[PDB]
Amino acid sequence: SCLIPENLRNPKKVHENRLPTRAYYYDQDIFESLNGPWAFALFDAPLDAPDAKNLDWETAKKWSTISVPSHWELQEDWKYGKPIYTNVQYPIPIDIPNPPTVNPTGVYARTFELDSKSIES
Amino acid sequence: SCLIPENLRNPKKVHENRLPTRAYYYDQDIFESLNGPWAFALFDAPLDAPDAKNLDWETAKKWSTISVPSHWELQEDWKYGKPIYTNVQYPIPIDIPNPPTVNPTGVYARTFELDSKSIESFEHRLRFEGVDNCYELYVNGQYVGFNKGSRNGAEFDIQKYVSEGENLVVVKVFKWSDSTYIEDQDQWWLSGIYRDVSLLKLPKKAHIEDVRVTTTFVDSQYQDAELSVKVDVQGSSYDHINFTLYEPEDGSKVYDASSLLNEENGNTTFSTKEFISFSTKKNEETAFKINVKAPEHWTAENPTLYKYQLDLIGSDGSVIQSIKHHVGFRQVELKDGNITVNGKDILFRGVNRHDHHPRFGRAVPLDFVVRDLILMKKFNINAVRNSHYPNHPKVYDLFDKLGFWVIDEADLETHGVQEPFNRHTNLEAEYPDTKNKLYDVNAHYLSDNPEYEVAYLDRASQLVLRDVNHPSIIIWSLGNEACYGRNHKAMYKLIKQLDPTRLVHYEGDLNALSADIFSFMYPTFEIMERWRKNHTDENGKFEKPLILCEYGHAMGNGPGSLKEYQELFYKEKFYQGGFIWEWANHGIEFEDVSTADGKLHKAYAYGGDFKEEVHDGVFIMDGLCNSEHNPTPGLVEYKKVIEPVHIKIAHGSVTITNKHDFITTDHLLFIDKDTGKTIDVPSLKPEESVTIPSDTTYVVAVLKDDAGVLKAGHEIAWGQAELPLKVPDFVTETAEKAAKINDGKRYVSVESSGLHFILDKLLGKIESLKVKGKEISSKFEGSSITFWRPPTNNDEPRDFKNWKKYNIDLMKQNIHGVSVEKGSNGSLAVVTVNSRISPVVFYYGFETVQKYTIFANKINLNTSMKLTGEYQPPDFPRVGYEFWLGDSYESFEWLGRGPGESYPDKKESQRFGLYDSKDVEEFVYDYPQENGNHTDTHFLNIKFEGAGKLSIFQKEKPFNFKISDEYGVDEAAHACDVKRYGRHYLRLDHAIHGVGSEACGPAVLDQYRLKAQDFNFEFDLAFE
Amino acid sequence: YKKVIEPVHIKIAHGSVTITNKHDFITTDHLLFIDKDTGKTIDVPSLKPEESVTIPSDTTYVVAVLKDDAGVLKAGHEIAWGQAELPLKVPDFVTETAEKAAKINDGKRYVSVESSGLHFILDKLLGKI
Ligand SMILES: [Mn+3]
Repeated sequence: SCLIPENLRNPKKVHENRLPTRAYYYDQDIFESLNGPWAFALFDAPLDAPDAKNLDWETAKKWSTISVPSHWELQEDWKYGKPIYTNVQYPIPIDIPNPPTVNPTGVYARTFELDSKSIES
Repeated sequence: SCLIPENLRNPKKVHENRLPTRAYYYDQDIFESLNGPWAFALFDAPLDAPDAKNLDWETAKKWSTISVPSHWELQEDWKYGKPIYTNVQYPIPIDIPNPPTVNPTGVYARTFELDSKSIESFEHRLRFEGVDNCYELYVNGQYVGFNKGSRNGAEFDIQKYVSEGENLVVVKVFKWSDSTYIEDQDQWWLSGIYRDVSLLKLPKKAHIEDVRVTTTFVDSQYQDAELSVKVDVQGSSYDHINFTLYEPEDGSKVYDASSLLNEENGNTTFSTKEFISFSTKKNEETAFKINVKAPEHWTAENPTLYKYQLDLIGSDGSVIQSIKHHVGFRQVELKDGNITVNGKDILFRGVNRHDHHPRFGRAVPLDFVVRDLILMKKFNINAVRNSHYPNHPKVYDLFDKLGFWVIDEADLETHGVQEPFNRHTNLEAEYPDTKNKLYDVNAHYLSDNPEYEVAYLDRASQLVLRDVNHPSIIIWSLGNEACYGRNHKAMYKLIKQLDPTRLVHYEGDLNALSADIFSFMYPTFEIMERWRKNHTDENGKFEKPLILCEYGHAMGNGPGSLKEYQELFYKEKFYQGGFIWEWANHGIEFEDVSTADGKLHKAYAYGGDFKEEVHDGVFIMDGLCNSEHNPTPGLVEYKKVIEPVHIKIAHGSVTITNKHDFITTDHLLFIDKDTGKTIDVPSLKPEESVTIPSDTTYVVAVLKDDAGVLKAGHEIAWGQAELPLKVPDFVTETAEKAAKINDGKRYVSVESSGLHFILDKLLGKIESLKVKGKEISSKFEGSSITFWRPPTNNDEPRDFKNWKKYNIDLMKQNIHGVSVEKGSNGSLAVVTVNSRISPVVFYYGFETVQKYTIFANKINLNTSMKLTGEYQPPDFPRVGYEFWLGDSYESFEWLGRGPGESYPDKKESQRFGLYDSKDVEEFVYDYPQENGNHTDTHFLNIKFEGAGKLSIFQKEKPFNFKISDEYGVDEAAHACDVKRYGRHYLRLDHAIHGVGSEACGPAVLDQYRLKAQDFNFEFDLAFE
Repeated sequence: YKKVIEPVHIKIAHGSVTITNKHDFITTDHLLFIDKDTGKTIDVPSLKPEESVTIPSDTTYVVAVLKDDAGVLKAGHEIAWGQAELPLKVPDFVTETAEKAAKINDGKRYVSVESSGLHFILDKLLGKI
C-alpha cells in the first residue's frame, strides 16, 4: 500500500529515535514550556501535507494558529471537526494493520530561541 | 355496569324490532332517499346525549349539520376527530363484552313530509344501508328499535309512528359496543351513518316481501335447467303472480358507468323480447318451477343474463308491484374435490377489495366502485373477495353484469384477541399449516363463546339473505381471522339451511370441519405442497381443494414471485388460484408538512399521521393500486402473470394456449408485431393449444370489438421470443492521438483532443470526465461503488435489518495504489486503481481493482471485486456506480425492459423494446422507497443537449440502471417529503436484490437474492 | 376578490371599531363578531343595509363570522374582517458590541473577517459573498 505511508501501517514501528523511558521528575530549572500558540494546518491525508524537510518558518508563519495543548476536534466553531463517540465498535474498517487512506493529518510548527552559552552548557 | 348502557354491552342484543332480512332490490317507486344534511351533535358518552323521547325538532334545528352518508372522522377541518388505523390490536381495552365508558355518541336528526293519501296507501319503513358501530332509532319521539352490524342493512316498520305533516327521525349512533369485538378488520376505524338512508313506501294491502331465485341444471351435461322462483307475498288483497323471462343478453354486452348505474324507472318498459311466461292461479302457492331448454350459461368470463319481470296482480287484474331483475344460469358444486361452476373446475384470478375512498372512507360513491371493477377487468382479474364484510347492496349487480367470481363475506373479525398473546409469548412468525393451534388458545373469548352465538348467526343470516339472488356470488365466507369455535359450526349449519346452492369458506378453520374448501393466506410453496400431498390419497383423489384467500402481499415495491405462485396454480388441479391482498392502498388525503420543503403539501395518510395512541403505521399502504385507486407496478405485473392466454415464441414457432375456464379465443385478434399483419389463429377451447410456424419475435393478443367495459384493441395477452444480447456497433477510435498524461501528487490528468479525464487518487473519485461536450463525474460519498437502496416495505422486516447491521450503507473505499501507464493497443492511457471497499466497524470487504482504459471516444471500465474477510452479510441490496450527469443532460433512452420499472422477481410484464424516458410517467410510491430500476438492460443512451448521446453497455450480460433526481428517500414519510438535487445522477448497477413479499409473506426467493460473492463486470462508456 | 367584495366593512382606528353593513338586503344578525385579541365576542346591534356603528375598543383585529350553518356555508365561516394598521417595530435583538479580537485578512482578491463564531469572506473582484 503505497498510498498509506509505511510507518502508519507497521505495528513494529513503535517509535524512531525515542529515548528510553525513565522515571518522571518535573524540574523547573530543566523544563521549559513550549505550550502556547503554534502555526497549524490540517490536511486530508499524509500525501497532502508538506515535506517537513522543506518547510520554512517563513511559510508556516502564514498559517492560522492553534493552542498547545488542545484537541483539534475541540476548537472555536468546530473549525477542525467534531468529536466522535464509539464504545466498542471501531470507527474505521478493520483491515489490520492498515489505517484508512483518508487520514486527517495536522502539521504543527513553532520556533524557539537558543543562546551561544546554551548549546555549550 | 350502570355507567354503560345495557344494549352496548349485550352480545345477544343484535337488534330490537329489525325486520327479517330479505333479498335486496332497489325500486325507484318504493325507495325515497333521506340522504343530505341532518342536524348532528357529538357527545362524550351516552349519558351526555339527550333523551330522544323528548327531543323536539325545534331543539335539533339549532344544531350544526352533517351530510348523510359520511363518516364523522372525515369532516372539514377534522371537526369530529380523525381516523384511527389499527391492524391486529384492538384500540380499546379487552373486557368482553364491555365497550369503553367514554364512548363517542352521535345524535342525528332530520324531518320528512307525509301526505294524507300516503299513510292510507302505503306501508312505511326506514332502511339503513350501513351505520358504524350501532344505533337506536326514534320516530316522532318514540323508540322504534336498535341495530348492530356495521356493514349490514336494516329495515324497521315505521307505520305505527308516523303522522300527517312533519315527521321527526332521530338516530343515536354509538362508536363502540360488544359488537366492536367482532369488527376488528385491518382497516381504518370510522364511525357514523356512512351508507344510504331511505324511506320505503310499499303497497299497503299486499306487497312482495321476498324472492328466491335458483337455477339448477337437471343433467350432468349441463344443458337443460330448472328455474325455481319462490315469492313471499305479505297481505291478503292479491290474486296471483305473473312472471316473464326475457331473451338473454350475451355477456359481451357493452356497459359504461352511466348505464351500469342507471336506476330508472316507473314508466320504463323493462324488456319486450319475451321467452317464457308463467301465471299463478288464485289461492295457489306463489312459487313455481320451470324447465328451461338449454339456456345460455352465466360465467365470469361471459356474464350472460336473462332479464325477468315479476308482477303482483290484484283482483281487478292491475299490477300492484313489479320486480325487474335478472337470472344468471349457473350452478356451483363441490365436485370430485374441486369448486365447480357448470361442471368446470374454475381458477380464481382474484383480489381482496375493501370499501375505501381517499376522501370519503368507507362511504364509497357507486361511481367509484364501478371505476374499481372496470380497472380490474382491464387487468385480467376475474374474481373478488369482499374483504371482510358485505359491500353496499347495489354493488352486487355490478359483479353480476361485469362478471366476477365473488366471495361474499360475513362482517366478522376477531383478530385482536391474539395480540396480547403474541406479545406475551414473543411470537415471531405464524405459518398457515400450524398457526391454528395459536388461535385455538383464545377462541373461547368470542368464537367459542356461547354468549356470542346469536351475534355470529346474525352476521351469517344477514350476509346470505340480503344477497342470495346474485349469480356472481359463488361462495359465502364466515368472516376472517376470528379463530375457530362452535359459533362457526353454527354459522355453517345455518348457511346450508338458508342457501344450499353455494359453498362455504372460512380460513380460520384449517381442517374445514365446517367449510367446503381449504384456504391458506401467504403460504410458502413448500407449505402448499405439504398440504396438497397430505390431502391427496394414493389414488390421486382429494375431497376438497385449496385456494389462497390472501397471497402476494402487494405492499409497496412488489409483490415479487407472482410468477412462481402461478406456475404452481396451473400445475395442480388441487390448487384453484388465489386473491391477492389487497386491491388498493387505504390512504386518506390530508395536508402534510414537508421534510424537503418546510411547506404544506397534499399527501396520503397511514398509521401515525393522525397521531393515534396505538397504530400500525404504513401497513395501510398494501394495494396493487395506490390510495387514489390507480395502478402501481404491482397491478401491471399481476395482469401479465394471470393473462388467460399463453403465447410462447421459440424455434420459428408461436405456441398459443387458451388458459380461460370457459370462453374461446374467437374474441381475440392476434397481431404479429414485427410485421403488423394479423395471424390466423384457430378457435381454441379451454386448455387447447396450437403451434404456428413464424419468423415473429413479438405477438400480441388483443380484443376485436368493444365488449363489456373493455375497448377494441385492448391487450389481453402477449409473448416475445427471448432477445440475445447484441454488442452495439460502436466504433472505438483506436487511431494514434497525442495525449498529455499528468500524474500529480493527488490528481491524475489525461487530456487529448475532445477528452478530459481527471481522477482523485486519494479517493478513487472521478473529478470530471468530459468527452466531446458530454460530462459525467462520480457521485461520491465514501465509495465509487455503492450497495445501498432505500428499503422497500418488503425489505424492512429482515433484509434491511441485516443490511443496516452490517453497515452496508457505510461502505468505504480505501485506496491502496494507483497505477498510471501510457496507452497500448489504440489506447490513450491506462489508469488502474487498487483499493479495499469495506464498511467502518467491519473486517469484510472487497479487494477491488478498477481498470480505466481510456480511448479518444470511449472509456472501458473493468471492475474486479474479491470478497474477503470474516463475518460477512448474506446479501446486498445492490452493487454499482453512481455518476453525476452534466448540466447538458436532458433525457435518456434504453434497449431493455419497459416502459416501467423492473426487478429480478418483478420484471416479466415489462417487455423488451426501445424506450424513451419522455414517453414514461415514472411511478410515484405513496410511501417513498426503492423505485425506478430497469433490469435486463441491453444498452442505455444518455442524451446531452447540443452534444448527442453517451452509450453505456455491460459486457456479456444485461445490466441494471436508474436515472433520477432524488434523495432522502429512506426517511421521507410521503412523496412530498422526497428531496431533489440540482442535477440528475445515473445509478449504474451490475446487480440488484429481488423484491419478494416479506412484509407479509415469503422472503425473496433464492434465485433472485443478491448473494454475497465476488463481482466481476466490464462497462463501456461510449461517447458519440 | 373575496376580501375586496366583503359585504361588511370593519374599520379599526383611534380606539374604535366601525362596522358598516354593505349588503343589499340582509341584516348583520346572522353574524358573530369576535375580538381576535381577546377571543370574546362583541355585541353588535342589528345593522340594516348601509347602517353603521362605532364601538369603543382596544382591539387590533375583528372577525365577522357565521353563527349557524346556513345555505352551503358552515358555522364559523368568515364573511368579513378588519385590522388596525400595524406600526413597524424593531425587534429587541441585542447586537454584541463587546470587544472581541478579530482577524482581518485583506488579500489580493478575497477579504476575510474571522472571529469567535463568525466567518465572513467576500470576493472583491465580484462583490460576491
Ligand atoms: Mn410527510
